[PDB]
Amino acid sequence: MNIFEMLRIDEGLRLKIYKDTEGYYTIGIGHLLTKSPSLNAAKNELDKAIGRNTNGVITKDEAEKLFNQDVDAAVRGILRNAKLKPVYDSLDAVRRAALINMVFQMGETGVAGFTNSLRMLQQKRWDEAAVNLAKSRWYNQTPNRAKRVITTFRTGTWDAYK
Ligand SMILES: [Cl-]
Ligand SMILES: [Cl-]
Repeated sequence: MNIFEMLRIDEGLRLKIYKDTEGYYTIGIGHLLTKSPSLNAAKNELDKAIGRNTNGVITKDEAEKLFNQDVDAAVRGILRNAKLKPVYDSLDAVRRAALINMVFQMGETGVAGFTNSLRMLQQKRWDEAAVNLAKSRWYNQTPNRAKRVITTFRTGTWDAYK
């Protein structure tokens, strides 16, 4: 198991514009297109991202390319963030994957808002961190996914994905 297989399980794959759990236009493997309500604004963002007139449909290769870019960007975002970097540096490999998953889903800013949890992770207080992470809109809105990630931070294993 690795970050790519883990995100692939959590995000699925869709080759046609779809709405995400928050109602926003997305495509591929969790690639957010826009927060705007406009499907036109989304097809415009899609063509811009792929570099062709897509008509709201992409191939598997294109989906995977957006995916590779998005993971790389998430990792680079963590490394450049003063709040996130030290947490990431402190973690083992499995748990680093869980932080990446969170950043991919909610963005750098979103995660950076889990101040108290981040402190507990840094301190390696796993059970406590798991409890605190659950007191969040994130957990209430996407409970199954959040439990998998939380279990990952709790145990330092891939059991939730097995
Ligand atoms: Cl892009
Ligand atoms: Cl869920």
